[PDB]
Amino acid sequence: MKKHGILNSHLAKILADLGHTDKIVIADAGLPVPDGVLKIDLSLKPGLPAFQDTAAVLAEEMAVEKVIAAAEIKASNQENAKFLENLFSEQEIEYLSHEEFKLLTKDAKAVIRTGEFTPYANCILQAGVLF
Amino acid sequence: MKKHGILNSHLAKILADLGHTDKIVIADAGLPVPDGVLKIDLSLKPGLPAFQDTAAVLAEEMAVEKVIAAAEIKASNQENAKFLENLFSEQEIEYLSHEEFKLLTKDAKAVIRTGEFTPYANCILQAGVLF
Amino acid sequence: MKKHGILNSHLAKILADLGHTDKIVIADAGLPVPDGVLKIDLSLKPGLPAFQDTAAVLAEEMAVEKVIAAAEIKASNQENAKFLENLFSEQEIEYLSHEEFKLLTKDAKAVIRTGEFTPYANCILQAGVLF
Amino acid sequence: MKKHGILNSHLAKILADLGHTDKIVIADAGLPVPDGVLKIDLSLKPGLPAFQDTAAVLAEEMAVEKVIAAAEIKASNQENAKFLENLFSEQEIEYLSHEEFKLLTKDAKAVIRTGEFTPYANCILQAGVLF
Amino acid sequence: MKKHGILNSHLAKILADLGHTDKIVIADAGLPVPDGVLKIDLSLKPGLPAFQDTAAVLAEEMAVEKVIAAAEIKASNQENAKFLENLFSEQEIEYLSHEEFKLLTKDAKAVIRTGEFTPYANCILQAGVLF
Amino acid sequence: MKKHGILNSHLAKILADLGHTDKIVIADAGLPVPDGVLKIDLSLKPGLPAFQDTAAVLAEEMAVEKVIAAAEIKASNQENAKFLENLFSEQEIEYLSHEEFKLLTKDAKAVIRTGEFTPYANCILQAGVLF
Amino acid sequence: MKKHGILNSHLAKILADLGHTDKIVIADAGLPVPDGVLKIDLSLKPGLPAFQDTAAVLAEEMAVEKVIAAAEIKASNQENAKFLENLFSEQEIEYLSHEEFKLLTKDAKAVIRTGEFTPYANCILQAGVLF
Amino acid sequence: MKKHGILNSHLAKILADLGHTDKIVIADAGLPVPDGVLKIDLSLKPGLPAFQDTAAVLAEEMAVEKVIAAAEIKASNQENAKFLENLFSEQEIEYLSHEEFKLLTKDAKAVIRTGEFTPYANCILQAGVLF
Amino acid sequence: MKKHGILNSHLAKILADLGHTDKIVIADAGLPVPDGVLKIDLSLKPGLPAFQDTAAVLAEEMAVEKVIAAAEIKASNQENAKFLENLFSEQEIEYLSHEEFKLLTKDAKAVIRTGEFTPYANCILQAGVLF
Amino acid sequence: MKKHGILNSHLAKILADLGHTDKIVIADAGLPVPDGVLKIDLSLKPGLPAFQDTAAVLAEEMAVEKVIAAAEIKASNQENAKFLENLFSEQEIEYLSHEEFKLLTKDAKAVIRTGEFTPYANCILQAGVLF
Ligand SMILES: [Cl-]
Ligand SMILES: [Cl-]
Ligand SMILES: [Cl-]
Ligand SMILES: [Cl-]
Repeated sequence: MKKHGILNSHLAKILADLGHTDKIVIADAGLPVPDGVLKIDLSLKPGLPAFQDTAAVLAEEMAVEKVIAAAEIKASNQENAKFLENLFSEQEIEYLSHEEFKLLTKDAKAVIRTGEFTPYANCILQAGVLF
Repeated sequence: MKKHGILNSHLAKILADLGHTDKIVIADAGLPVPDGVLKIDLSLKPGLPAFQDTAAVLAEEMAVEKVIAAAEIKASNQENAKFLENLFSEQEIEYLSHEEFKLLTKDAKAVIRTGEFTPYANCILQAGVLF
Repeated sequence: MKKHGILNSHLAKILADLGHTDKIVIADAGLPVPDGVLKIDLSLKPGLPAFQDTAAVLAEEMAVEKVIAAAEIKASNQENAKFLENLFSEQEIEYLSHEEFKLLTKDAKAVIRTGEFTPYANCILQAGVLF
Repeated sequence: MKKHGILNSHLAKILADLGHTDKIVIADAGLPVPDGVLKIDLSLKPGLPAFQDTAAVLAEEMAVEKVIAAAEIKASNQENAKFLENLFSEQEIEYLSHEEFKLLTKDAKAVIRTGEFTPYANCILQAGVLF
Repeated sequence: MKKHGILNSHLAKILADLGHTDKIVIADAGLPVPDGVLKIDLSLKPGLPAFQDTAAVLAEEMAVEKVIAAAEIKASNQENAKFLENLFSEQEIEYLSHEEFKLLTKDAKAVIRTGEFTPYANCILQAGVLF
Repeated sequence: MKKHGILNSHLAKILADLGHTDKIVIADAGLPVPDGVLKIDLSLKPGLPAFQDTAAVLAEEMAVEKVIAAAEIKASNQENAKFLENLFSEQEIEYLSHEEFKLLTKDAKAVIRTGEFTPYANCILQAGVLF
Repeated sequence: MKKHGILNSHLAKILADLGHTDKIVIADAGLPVPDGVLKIDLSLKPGLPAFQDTAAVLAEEMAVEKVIAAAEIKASNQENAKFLENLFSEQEIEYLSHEEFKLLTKDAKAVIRTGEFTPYANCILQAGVLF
Repeated sequence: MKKHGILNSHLAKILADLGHTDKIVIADAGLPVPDGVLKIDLSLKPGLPAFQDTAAVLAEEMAVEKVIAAAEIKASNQENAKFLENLFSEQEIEYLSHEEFKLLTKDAKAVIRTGEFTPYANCILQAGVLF
Repeated sequence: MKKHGILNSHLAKILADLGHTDKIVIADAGLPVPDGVLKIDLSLKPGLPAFQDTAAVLAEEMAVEKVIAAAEIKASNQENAKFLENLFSEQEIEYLSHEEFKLLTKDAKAVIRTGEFTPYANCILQAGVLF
Repeated sequence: MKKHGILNSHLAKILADLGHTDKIVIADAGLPVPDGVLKIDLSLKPGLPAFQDTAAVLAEEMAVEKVIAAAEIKASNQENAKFLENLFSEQEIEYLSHEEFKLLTKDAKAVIRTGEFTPYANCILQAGVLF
């Protein structure tokens, strides 16, 4: 067995290829996945896994230099919006319209679908560099 | 969005094709997956999701006429062994040696990998019929 | 066997991947399917299955936020036009020219071909969200 | 549009390649499909389409020299058993154990899944020759 | 064996998918086939099968609402030009320059190659509808 | 255009790879094609192309060192049986049971389907060598 | 074995599909092949096979309507330039800049690589017709 | 970028899928790779990377339960043989004939090729479990 | 075994297809790889193999006519920048901004990832010709 | 361009993957190629390239430890048989019956077809090692 790194085999393969500026998306149960973008669905039932838990695991296994979310999150989902600010304190958090957000996901290397059933619980993590 | 059935998109596709006697495997984080068998990895981190959580969701979305597990589960993993007995109290449960169990996984339509970090936490659910 | 959801295995896989705003098409026996769009043919013979029967099953298994149809349906197929208006009384129904309608089908995730032998008996169902 | 022959596009492609002695299967909603055999699912909901309707259409579009069915059908589904005997009065009808029947399906060119929710409502149609 | 419809297995598969306005091309032995367009070659030797033989079989198995040919056919291949006029006397026949004709073949579902060794012996059959 | 050789593009590709002892099959409209064996269908309608015409074209484009046919051809189809004896005078003509014949076709590089509607009009041409 | 036509199996397949105006390229050992264009490498060692030997064989097996080469060939490779002029006496020979020549290779059906180790020994053969 | 685990993207993907008892091979530059087994070539030039450097990295990123090498390594490559014995002090080390060793490589998930230019510098690492 | 040329099997395949002006990229551990471009990862651990070691092997096995690197390498990675100048003293070295450099990698035949952990340690080698 | 090694890009890729004992076949224009074995056709016309020229290039670019040929070559093709003996005087040359020889080609990594038009002009080169 693999001693270190993220436990999920699908995610490990994606993290392995990340280069500077590559993007991955963490999504709620409703976000549409653009054609041609790999979809890794971890959901089991509503609320499992949760957006926060998934985002937390990724934060410690991936070097993030920038986080992108939809402005709508601050109003429609304040609890998860704070979680992000708190989790990625040192990182730059950029907000956009949910529409612009969806356009950006077309460039993602993958969309990770969680079991999150709350509005606008989605974010794009932009890979940083280790040196 | 799909209104009914299992939430996971990969899993729904597998359940959709199940016919009478088809088998799927729920596995712990260490079970090897035979070549040619589709692997759906739901693991996030050790213990998440758990064998019990996964097995419960599947029992709720699939008609199971028989369950198969390794005999070593009773002696080395009593908690989960009893969980299976209780969950599938109405189905026929059969115990084979772990070696025979693995040979049987070769005929499975898929192996669902959980984040379970306890010994012999694996089972084969054999589909029943709705009429 | 799968306990809940749509019975058709091909359709179940399509519904499983639906995200907010994704579109699917229910079509009569004559509608052309754009290159690159998945085609699921349920027809058996003229009139089986009917547009009405197919649309009814989908409405029950999928969350629809909007329905799109060709204005021409109100002129050459009033029967199905009324059925559509009745079935989706709660949803927003928009009529476009048949030409525009066909253009929009290029973005559908799939076209479901029925055995319906009446003119303009086609519609686009746009997926809603469960939360 | 195609003027003659079976309306279903998937089925037309299968019938087109049929040579003397090739086999196709008409099945109820529960029959398992062997790995490697093409599966065409026409089901819409329980009972639609019915075994009888599907078998009738195929008999009209394909030259059948022999029909194979499981002996169990005469016991648990007399209605469909009679229909079969009547529909193919001119053809040779052989009954085998359901176990043997399933084995023979491994050599079929395709399995056509209907919405039939009654036991052992399955049959193998062996193609004849037109000259 | 298939009882009704066109005898050629490759062709039956193509006709099976035709929807209103879809196009197929019948070509002489020299027409170039655009990249991405399926080529079905029925030629055996020069003149076998002939353009006329092929076009007649297709007219009998497909509903054609419009025919398209190169204007150069009238001047350089009168026999076949008149044949088309007579065969499709009830359909709308449109003449474009051979250069425009070739550009149009890019949107065809397939090109059927005949053994015809006479100039501009090509045409596009545009599928009509059965209701 | 290709100046020399067989006109059919599909057949030319097959002949190009022939080595000493490779086999190709010429078949009537009813012969079943084994799984995994390439099928090139030249049929247009019943009787076109004919078995004799196809066999004749192949004879002049391919070096044949042996012909294999089903014994049944001599009784059930004497006219085509004579054609073969006459066409491949210098070649060795071996006869087998139609059943053994069908088994042998599994090794063929391709099956060429003609529009021949007469019994046992099938043969296997075994490639010879040019030096 | 195949009796007539080019001996090389790869090339035979390419020639077989040629339609009027299709292009193939004969290249020296250094010409870059555009992505998407099939490459058939015949080189064994420097000078084997020569551009002249390869061009001569293709001229005998393919109907050439027009030849295209880079102007630079007249300056740095007069020997092969004269050869080309003489081999294709009856055909039109167009000279373009090497840069434009390379752009046109992107439309070629194939690039045939030779062992030629002399500058600008490349040419495009545009297929003609046999009627 | 990925924070933890092996740095090589290809290897990370291989380790990610490892289950208990799965095997990977570390090989010298001459070991043949069985058909069907994925090959990951890390060699740059003779001696880079060394068998020792590669084996050391894998030992730190993978849970090794058992090591298998060819007996011949003790005779012709004592240096690397001692290395292996010391690196895997706690693991079981089985020596088989080189011929048997090669047969076992057919079951490996991958063969990692190094730049090692010394005889029998090959070994099979059998995955253990983390619980 | 292959007697001459680069030792790495993956790289040998890429060098084998190089034509005049084709490009390959040598990258540090963080450079992102554009979609569609082949990635050959030779890294083992940080600093192994080094940028200099990789570039040196390539310069000896590939005819280079031009080198391209980011301007930023001169100030942020002086050591490697000097190496680059010395190694390719004969060839033309062009410096672009890193952003412009990355756009150019879109056209590369491959990206060779090294274990280099220093910024802007990337370069494009543009193939020359041997005559 | 690649500076060293065999010039042919197809062959370079095959030599790159050779491991100890791997085999490649050099064949005359008539040797049949087993299904599943890669065929690289270098022939241009009868006698070009010749068996001797091809074998000579390979012997210089590949480390050979053993040569295998049909016994029949000694009596039916004396010239090439002598060449074989002289070229591989150091290596072991084993002679089997042609039928046995052909069975061995099943395991070859590739068959290189030459333009040789003389009987039994085939041989298997079994790869050796460089250390
Ligand atoms: Cl479902
Ligand atoms: Cl049909
Ligand atoms: Cl040919
Ligand atoms: Cl990892």
